[PDB]
Order: sequence, then structure tokens, then C-alpha cells
Amino acid sequence: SMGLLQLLSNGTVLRSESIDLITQQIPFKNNQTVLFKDSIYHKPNNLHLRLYKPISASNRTALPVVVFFHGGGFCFGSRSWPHFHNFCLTLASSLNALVVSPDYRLAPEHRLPAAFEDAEAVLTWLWDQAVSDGVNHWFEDGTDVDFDRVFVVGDSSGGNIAHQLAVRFGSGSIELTPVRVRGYVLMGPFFGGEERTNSENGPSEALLSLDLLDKFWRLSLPNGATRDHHMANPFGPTSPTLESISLEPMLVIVGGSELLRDRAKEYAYKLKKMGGKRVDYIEFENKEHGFYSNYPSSEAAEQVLRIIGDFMNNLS
Amino acid sequence: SMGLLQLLSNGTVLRSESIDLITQQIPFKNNQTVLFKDSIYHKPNNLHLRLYKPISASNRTALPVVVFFHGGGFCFGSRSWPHFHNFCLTLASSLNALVVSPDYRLAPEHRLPAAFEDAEAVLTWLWDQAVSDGVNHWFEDGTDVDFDRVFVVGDSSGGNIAHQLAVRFGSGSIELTPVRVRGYVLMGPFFGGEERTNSENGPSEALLSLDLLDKFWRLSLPNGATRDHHMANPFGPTSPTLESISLEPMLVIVGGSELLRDRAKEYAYKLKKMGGKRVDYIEFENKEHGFYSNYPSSEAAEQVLRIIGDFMNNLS
Repeated sequence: SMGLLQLLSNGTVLRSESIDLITQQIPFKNNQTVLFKDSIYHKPNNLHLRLYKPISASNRTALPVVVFFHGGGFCFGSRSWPHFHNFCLTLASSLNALVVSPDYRLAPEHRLPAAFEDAEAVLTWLWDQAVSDGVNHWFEDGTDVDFDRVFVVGDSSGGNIAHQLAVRFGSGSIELTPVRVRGYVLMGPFFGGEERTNSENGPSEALLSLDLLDKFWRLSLPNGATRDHHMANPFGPTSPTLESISLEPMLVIVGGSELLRDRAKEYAYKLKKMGGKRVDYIEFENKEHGFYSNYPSSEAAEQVLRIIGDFMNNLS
Repeated sequence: SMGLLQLLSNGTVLRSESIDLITQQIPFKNNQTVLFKDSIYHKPNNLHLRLYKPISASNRTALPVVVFFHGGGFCFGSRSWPHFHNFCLTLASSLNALVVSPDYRLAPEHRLPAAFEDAEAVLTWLWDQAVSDGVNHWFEDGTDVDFDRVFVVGDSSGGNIAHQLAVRFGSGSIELTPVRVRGYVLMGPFFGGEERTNSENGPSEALLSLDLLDKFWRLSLPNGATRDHHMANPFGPTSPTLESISLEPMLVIVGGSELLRDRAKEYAYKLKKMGGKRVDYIEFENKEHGFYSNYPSSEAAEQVLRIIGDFMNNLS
């Protein structure tokens, strides 16, 4: 267990007998179809995104936009992975949204801030599309999109990416009218720090360990950097004062039993005291990293979707 | 994309707009609990397995045994991964079975036949347990297991492992009374060959590609070997004649659109003509590798479980 995949495949050992609640087969389940297609958003780096459209409400009303940024540790993952693809299927139909699911450059080959610059390129791409009526060539038929209703949803690495975007808009550095991101949703945000928090020193999860988190950062931050680099720690000797930045509504969703929990709560509560910041913090108890997407059938996964939808509906 | 994880994270590009059917939230879903624990089965190699027990029918009747061998390419994966853990949750409750979910040594560090020898060690472990009443210390409470009703379910690599076991029992080389494996279920069996089949030369899947399959074999077979090594190809210049081996009932389940489909059908139909071999072949159309576990909510996943249960019920 020295390489990432090896360490990931090393495995965790339950110290104790454990119980889980499983959902059984329902005979008359309900169906939606969802249309999906891939398009290159950044030709020099040959980066693709996938676009999703619920067929059902594409005839009903204009679709809000959810830019989903996948997880990993800035080191693995793809939109085309069934794990993430399936999550986006669920986002599209559950939220009734056009979903944008970009790939971004991964480390240790393309280290930070590649992902951050790629995430911007996605938004710029969206801007080009908005001001050129390219949504008609998005699919064989015609998509109606509300570019004034864009939301960024990030998992692990994507939650950091989301925060990176939230700062860049709030600082007034980037502006992409007619595109307006009305809200951010950081799910298990991948922040770091030289200092451990308590949760980080607490029990490993099924899959995430403190070793694995440090390995991600070692592979991802630029050479020489520490886990207090602003790109990892949003609040250390890090330039972002953020007390001046006007951030948009934000939702921090984390698992109760997860290593990142504490740093993600600190993040949330610091932003809440910086004022002018609608920042909710939601902790799902007994849940570890990725619960919403690892266990798509569970009460928690279903609840996460409803909360994000309510967050989005409140910003119209 | 030269390393495995990199190539896996490289991604696939839909050549075309595509549609998928998604299942929505049901408000009054049904629940089972399932108890699970980890135990080392092989101390020198510090290999763990996880044991699962549906709490519901542990008071009802003796539980059959399903040994689940996970996928990967003999190169990654763990029982503790939510992907596989969740599948086993589903196996346990859906089949009403004690499930045994072993880790095995992975390549390129421990190359074949490590997995095969580890799989045997799991069975031997089971034998020790059966003849020593260790099932009482399996969990805090008491488990009742039918060791005369053992079944081997393999995914990708585990399907090869399963076939490797099926030969070793059928050849009379290994015998573990009171344990009797009454059936094998190879799901997307990971066989290979220097020659491509048509499906192998056909379109990449979401995740599996022909490059990725060759990479698995390169990392997994012993140094110098070709994809026609018996450990990969069950029918080439490979010693197993198998026309003499008495194999037990077998079920080959594969996806219609998957690269391995053709080699897995050839396997099935060859065994059917070798006589004295109850070998069913089930192809799920429009489905790719791992459909049963990647898309746990789908009509196909649900159907796969029912077929395996019916196969198991027919051998009592």
C-alpha cells in the first residue's frame, strides 16, 4: 500500500460487528428518462463535459443549471464512471435540472490549480453557449435553459473547486452575464491542514483514511507546499481574507462520522460569522464520506437531493 | 493514461446522444437489517473476509452460504469498498444467505495464481469453521449455516476465480466435506485470449476498454505469459481438457453490450457440449459490465438477484 490504487485497495477492518438497513425490491417503481451527451469544453486539453436533460420537464419549463464537479482527490475519477454518471442521472431527474458534469485535469500529472482553472473554463464555456444560442445544438431537439439559475454542486475535490469558484465570483474577479451562479453546494468538501482536527485523528472510514487524505494532498498541491496552502486550507496564513468577499448562498453537507466533518464545520461556521453569508451546515449522523452517492437507495441520499432542491427553489 | 488508475480515470466519450431510465423516490420502502463482521482467514498474508447475515431469517431457518469474490482485474478492489459492500448487503438480504466476502492478493505485486490459492484458503477456512463449530463466534449471537449449501458467486476476476474452484472440485483435487459447493455463478467472467473476439473489437463500454483488459492481463499473468495462459484462457493450448471434469451447475450472466460477452458465451456453450454439465447462459441486452452492481436500482439488477436465488433454490 504505497501507490494510491494499492492503498485504496488495501481495505479497512471493522473493529466490531456492525448493522446496516437495506431497501428491498418494489414491484411498481416509477420511471423517468434522462437524455445525456458528451462535448469537449476545452480543446487544447481535450477536456469533455457531459450534459444531462430530464426528457420529462424539457417540454414543461426552463431548466435551471447544475454544474456537478466530481470527487477523487484531484487524482482520479471521470464523469463517465458509473458511480458519478448515476449520481448525475439522479441530480437531473430529482432536481429537474440541466446537469453539466465536467472532467478536469488530475494529479500528479496536472497539479493544482489545473482543476480550478478548468472549472473556470467550464463556466466560460457556459457563457459562450449562453450568448450564441448553442443550447439548440446541445441535443437533437431543443433545450430551454435558465442561465440566471446556475448552481454549483461539488463532491470532495469538487467542493473545493466550488469554493474556489465562489470566491472568484464573490471577489468580482470573474463575471459571466448572462450566467449567474445563485448558489454553491459543497458535499464533503476536500479541505486540508497541517494540523489535524479531532475527526481527522478519529476512526478511519470504510475507505477514507488520514493517510489517504495526506497522499491526495502530497500528489495534488504544487511541489514544496504544505496542507496549509490556500488551495487546500481556506483559512490559515492563506491570502483569502474572505471577510470582504460577498459570497452567495452556500450549503455544506457532510457525514457525521467522516474525517473531513470537523474542518468542514469550521469552514461553515467561520463563513457564518463573516456576515452577509447565507451558509447552512447540514451534518448527517452515522454517515461517512459520499453517503449520498455510495448508497443511492438510502433515506439519507434521498434527503440530500430534497435539501438541494429546496435550496435551489428558494433562489429563483 | 499509462498507469492503471490514470487510464481508468481517462474516461470514455459517447459518440452519440443517449437515454437512460432512472427510478425515483418511493415513500414507503421496505427495510431489512443485515449484520456484518470482518475476520482474518489467512494470517501469514493478513487476508480478511467479511461475513454477512440477514438478521431477519437468522431466527427462521438454516442459512445457505454464498462466497462472493469481487472484481477488478486481479489488480484492485476490496470487500470494504462501498461498491462491493453494498452488493453483498443486497446478496445477503435478497438471497437470504450468509455471505462470505473475501479479499485476495492483488497484482502486480502478488500475480496469479495468488488469488486462486487465496480463494482455496477461503474454502479451507470454511472447512475449519464447519468442523469446529466456529459459527457461534461468527457473531455475538448464534448463526445457523448449511455448509452443504455453498455457492460461489464471482464478479469479473472473481468469476475466473470461481471457475478455477469449479475445476478443482470437479477434478476431485480438493474435497472439503462437510462443505459442498452446489453451484457456481460467474458474472462477467474475466477470461482472455491473444485473439480478440468480435465484442472485444467492438465499442468500448463506459469504463471497460480493450486496452484496459490487456493491461489487467499484463499486470496479472506471470511474467512471460500470453493472454492464452490457461489462468486467463480456459480453452486454448491450455492443459484443462475439462471434457473429463464433472463440473457442478453453473450460471453465466453477462451484459449484451460488453466486451467480455463473446468469450463468456463461448465458455458457456463449450461447457454445454462437454456433457454432464448444467450450464445456463444469460445475456442481459443493452447492458455493459457490472450492470447488476453499478445500477443497483434497475430492472436488470433486481432480475439478476432473482435468477441466482432460483438457481440456488433448485439445488437444495
